[PDB]
Amino acid sequence: SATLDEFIADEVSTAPIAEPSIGTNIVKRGRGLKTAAERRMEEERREYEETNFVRLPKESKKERAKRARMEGRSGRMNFGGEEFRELGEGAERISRLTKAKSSGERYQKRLKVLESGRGTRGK
Amino acid sequence: ARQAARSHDIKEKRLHVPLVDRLPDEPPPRLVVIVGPPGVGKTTLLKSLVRRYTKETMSDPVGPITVVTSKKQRLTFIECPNELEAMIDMAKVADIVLLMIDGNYGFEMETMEFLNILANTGMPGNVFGILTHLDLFKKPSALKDAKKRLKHRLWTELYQGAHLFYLSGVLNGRYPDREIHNLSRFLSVMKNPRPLVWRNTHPY
Amino acid sequence: EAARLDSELKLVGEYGLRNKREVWRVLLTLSKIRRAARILLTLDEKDPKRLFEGNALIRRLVRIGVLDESRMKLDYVLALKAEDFLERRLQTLVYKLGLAKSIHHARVLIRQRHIRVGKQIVNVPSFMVRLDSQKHIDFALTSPFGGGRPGRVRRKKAK
Amino acid sequence: HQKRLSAPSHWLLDKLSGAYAPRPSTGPHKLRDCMPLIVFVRNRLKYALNYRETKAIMMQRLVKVDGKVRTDITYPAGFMDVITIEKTGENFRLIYDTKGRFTVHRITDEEAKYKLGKVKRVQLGRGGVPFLVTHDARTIRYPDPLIKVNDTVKIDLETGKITDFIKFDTGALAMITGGRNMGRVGVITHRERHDGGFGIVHLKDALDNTFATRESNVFVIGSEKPWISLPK
RNA sequence: GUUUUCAUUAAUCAGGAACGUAAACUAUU
RNA sequence: CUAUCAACUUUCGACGGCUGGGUAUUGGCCAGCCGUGGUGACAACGGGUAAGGGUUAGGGCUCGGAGAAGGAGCCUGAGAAACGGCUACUACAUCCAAGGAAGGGCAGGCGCGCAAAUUACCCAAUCCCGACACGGGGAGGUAGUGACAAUAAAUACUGAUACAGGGCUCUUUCGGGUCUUGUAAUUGGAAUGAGUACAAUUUAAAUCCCUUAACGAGGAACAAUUGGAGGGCAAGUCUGGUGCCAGCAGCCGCGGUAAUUCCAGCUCCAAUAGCGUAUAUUGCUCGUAGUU
Ligand SMILES: Nc1nc2c(ncn2[C@@H]2O[C@H](COP(=O)(O)OP(=O)(O)OP(=O)(O)O)[C@@H](O)[C@H]2O)c(=O)[nH]1
Ligand SMILES: [Mg+2]
Repeated sequence: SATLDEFIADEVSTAPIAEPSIGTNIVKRGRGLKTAAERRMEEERREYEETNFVRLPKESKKERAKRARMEGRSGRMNFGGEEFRELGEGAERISRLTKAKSSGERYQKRLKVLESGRGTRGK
Repeated sequence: ARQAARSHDIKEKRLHVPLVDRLPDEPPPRLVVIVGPPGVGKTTLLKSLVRRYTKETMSDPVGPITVVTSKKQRLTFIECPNELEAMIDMAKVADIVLLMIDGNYGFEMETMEFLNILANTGMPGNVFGILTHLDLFKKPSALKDAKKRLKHRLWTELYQGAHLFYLSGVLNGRYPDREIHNLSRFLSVMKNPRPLVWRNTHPY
Repeated sequence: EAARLDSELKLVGEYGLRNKREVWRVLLTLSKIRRAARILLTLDEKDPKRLFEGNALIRRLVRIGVLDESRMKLDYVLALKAEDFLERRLQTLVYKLGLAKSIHHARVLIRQRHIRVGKQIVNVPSFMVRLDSQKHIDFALTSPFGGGRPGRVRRKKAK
Repeated sequence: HQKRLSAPSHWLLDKLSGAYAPRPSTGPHKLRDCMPLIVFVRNRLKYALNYRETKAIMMQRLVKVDGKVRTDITYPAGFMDVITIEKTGENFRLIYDTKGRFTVHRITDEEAKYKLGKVKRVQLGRGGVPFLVTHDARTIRYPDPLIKVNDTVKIDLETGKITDFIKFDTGALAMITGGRNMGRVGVITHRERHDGGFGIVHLKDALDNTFATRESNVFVIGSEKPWISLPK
């Protein structure tokens, strides 16, 4: 339903979407680009940091290897600023959701014509 | 099938040339030599090794020093002085070698000279690189960079993946006892020496 | 084969990439996108799957600036090319905007940290500049072309 | 020493409280139905930051639960226990929400002076005197002779005296404290006996949604009479 | 051939049973 | 999962009821007394050993017997038949003044004579145990190595001048096509990041990250590799033979090592911080079971 949600937010719902400034979604001198999901995750992480203003340890080996095995097993790719997905269970979810939401005058005209005779017998 | 290929390649790595052993049941003390450039503290390493081994604070240890290290085998240490005559003699007679390197200063002609003399006469049983003067560093980035490039150059010198230990400070004028303890852990449990034909044909 | 060799060399020279490794990387991502478009064409028209997925894919390609805004059809998504991706690369974009005299001048500028994309400087030239981000490519504020210090050799000449 | 995820999901911890989570100590409330005092201070209220900070705050006589000073860090305070903090002079009460999570409410002294506790049971104690067991593990000697099981009592909290009582009644409004429909404030409309174990009540909301909860999970709050200030 | 009957009794072959001086140019059509 | 498991139990009572003992309590759990059972073709019993649940768009997440040298017995305690102790036997091992005394686990290295990831730091945060705010934690985090992969990309960018007239290509070759190409030429510009590094920050203390003053490019260097194809050579060497030819080749030549500046850095192809190599490879008829 991800493409569906982006479609509603981009071509349906009447509200502007918050676009960040151009030079702020660059991670490490252009090496990658923060997608919208990782951008929101970074913003949530920064809000936690300011909540009780305790510093966080920059990501450890366990969580780093976990997100590494998830990107190794996933079917996404970040070509530019936007994310591309494989064409499997997401498209199937689109299909399932769409099927599930699909589930007295002509007598007067005839009398006038009949009362009036022909004008041209047959040229 | 690939298990059979791996097993065959391991056995073809296992084979050698059948040389004569000639080692008696009461084996003589194996020769540990300490070789380095002048002013790197081979005498101090000898002091701290013999203190870890026999608990004696030698004030001026000279000549060969015999130590028992197992119930079966015993070693003896000889520091090489800074003369190439002693270097060639002890090089042709050695069995395990501690090659000292002066850390930040990098490699030295004494080290490379001894390595090539050793490999030309006869490659001994064990060679270990020990690397000192690591307190003389100001940035640990420079420290680990020097350690990595020295380990690589030493590997290319003798072989891929040799043992290279690092000795940081000079605490009591002796060495870090934990550092020399793991060093002695490596040079304690030993294997029979490499049976070179010259040592196994002549009595020395 | 000589055809693949001369083709990869033409791409390298006219857009002065470093190696056919970079060329094959662009070819790989082009092939993956083109395969996804092929599967969406295997589906039939007016199916919701093809409709939504193809509209999403065309919108991504437009919003990164490869596909032209005029043609928005999956046949042209098939007709997308590695020449178009390399035109979207950052190094060729510096050379085309005219901050550089040549493509290799653009490459060495991007290496030694003179241009910026928007607010932060950019150290890599394989950056895929989006169409919204294309207009904000200028010299950084710490570069001697943009301002800041007069620079190293100018310093040694002023001494 | 359970993990943060295996900790109950209705006293909330974010994705940064570490892999661990405290376990509640032994006390009046049950283990699953508890909010510990450190989690109430530094995770929900954030009046401190660290375990040592909460240790110091709880070590000086600064946090009072149900009218009594509580010393240790992980004293359980599960449900409808007033928490008076005098340096801010605030009183906090623990209710649930429609989703089924702990919700803290701010109250002054007039409504903070009393508690509302559900009666667990009633018997005769030693000496031939009737005594009354709440769900707060509070025992009241010499009660009103009409207060049966599954009644509710307004408690003075200063002398522990039985100030008032509310009766289990069809046509009364309630709050749910368990089951798959936990935390759905609505009116009791029907009772089903099913003699032989696990009697049921049928409880609809104020807005036409019927569901079946069990009497043990049912917690009578008041016919209309919301004697505690529910959050608006 | 019949102005004759029984109406699947059929087909195939593991196993098995009866019969017993040589070679040397080669559903139709 | 199975009938190449149809009988099983009463072979440690198998099913009862009564009576007690012991257990915290119920109980053939055990002791007496008597009764006759109980299970099974709806799959008992046996055999094989290959020993999941919940959280639902998804994956993720969470939860899941026997022993501490060997039998045997005992002890504390709310919770143990603790392996913590003792007691005797057995099997080991150590000290000694030979009268005596105490004791048993895990981690590491070799395991060919030839090999390759630390014997790192702290309870700083989450959590636990205590007379207890202060004591103690082998969970936990921090650090180091790595070309096994994977990711990004440095080793240079741009002018001016002088001079030379050829550079390249092909089907078709003593033959075609096309026109600006070079130079070990001469000078000019700028840019700098690897590195060096004052600090400040980070943190238990440090590093890394972010900041950051000052340095930091002319080739003879801040020194790109791995393979393949091909040309040119002597007062040299070797081999064949109806003179000079041909072939293999050629660090090796008369002298000369502080001497030589030589094809002065020979040319082309491919990958390029990666690449190469080996091997595996990719007589006839009837007739039963059986079959149609
Ligand atoms: N800080 C520091 N000092 C060292 C280190 N190693 C050696 N030294 C000093 O350098 C000196 C070197 O002395 P030795 O090691 O005895 O030299 P040697 O070759 O063994 O014996 P000599 O023939 O006298 O030179 C020692 O006296 C130390 O004081 C080191 O690792 N760190
Ligand atoms: Mg010496």
